[PDB]
Amino acid sequence: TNVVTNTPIDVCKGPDVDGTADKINDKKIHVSQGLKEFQVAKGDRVENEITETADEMITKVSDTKDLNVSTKKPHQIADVP
Amino acid sequence: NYNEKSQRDFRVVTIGYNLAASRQDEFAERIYPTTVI
Amino acid sequence: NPIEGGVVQVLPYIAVMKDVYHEVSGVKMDNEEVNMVEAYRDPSILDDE
Amino acid sequence: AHRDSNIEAAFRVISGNQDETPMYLFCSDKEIANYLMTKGDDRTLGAYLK
Amino acid sequence: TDEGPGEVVKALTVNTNIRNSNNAVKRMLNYLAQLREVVHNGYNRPKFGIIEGALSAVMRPTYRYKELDLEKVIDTIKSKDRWDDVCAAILNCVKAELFPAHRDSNIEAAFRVISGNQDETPMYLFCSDKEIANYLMTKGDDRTLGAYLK
Repeated sequence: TNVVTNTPIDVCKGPDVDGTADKINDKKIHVSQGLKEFQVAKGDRVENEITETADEMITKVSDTKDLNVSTKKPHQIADVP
Repeated sequence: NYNEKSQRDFRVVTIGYNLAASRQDEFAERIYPTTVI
Repeated sequence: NPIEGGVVQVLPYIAVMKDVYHEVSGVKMDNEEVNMVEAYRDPSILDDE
Repeated sequence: AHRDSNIEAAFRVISGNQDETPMYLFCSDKEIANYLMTKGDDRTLGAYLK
Repeated sequence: TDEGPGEVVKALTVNTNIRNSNNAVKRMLNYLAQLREVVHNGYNRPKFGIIEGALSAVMRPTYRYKELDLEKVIDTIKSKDRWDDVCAAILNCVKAELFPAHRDSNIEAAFRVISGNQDETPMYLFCSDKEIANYLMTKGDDRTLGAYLK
């Protein structure tokens, strides 16, 4: 027996293809192709690639606090006898 | 194109960038305390 | 997500650039572009006299 | 190595927390790990590193 | 353009603020070099015009330079004690030079006559980099050197 922990599995159903030949009405037929299956675009050409400017991805530039603060509480070590 | 795999669109993560500096840091401030002139 | 199949990491920063002109015969741009972050360990990159 | 590199600043500039230091992982095999796992909850290096 | 960067403009101050701290370090190290020259030259009594510092006319100029090559300084027997032996060797070297330099100088006389406090003890700062401080801070709970120095 096996146990799998914390792993999501996608179990493919497999096909519903059958081995039946269905006649179709093809008197008139219409075919269209949308640019969806290609993931070429899903609304706009670059939804992923940087949409903001470099300047707008700068989050904070403070002039108050300083990023050099040694931990206010220094861990102390007791003597070893 | 029998097979299709994602290459055009990826998850995009922006790395934070946060600068800060005081008039002096603690090292310089303790040695050279700031006096306003 | 299976639809994504990968990740892109975007790294913004502010660079401290030496004020240099473009050499008419230059192969590259002789302009020391360094991240401001480097100034925390080596502030000398900011020196100007 | 913590001094020579600027990782301390790198984490603070990326995370935005002026009180931030990296935590180090001792990645070891089973033999070595038994020699490292002798300290209590005080998994401290120096004054502030964990 | 009309719209300036919201945050990048503030980098002008951050640049200056970092340079402020760096200038403090340069001035400290440059002053110490100048101090070495003046004390080495044989200037021991107070005088006006020998060194920067308005109190150099008050107290005896004093300077000690010691090179701690720890292999030749530490006494250690076994690794269990190595941390305390490294920390103690460095701190004891400071004590060894600090006590006679604190005696030879007039710091206590200058501080007591200038501040007006009949008995005010100066505090000494251990100015170091991260590597050295990581050793001294772990044993800095006592904060006291000898009898009454903080």
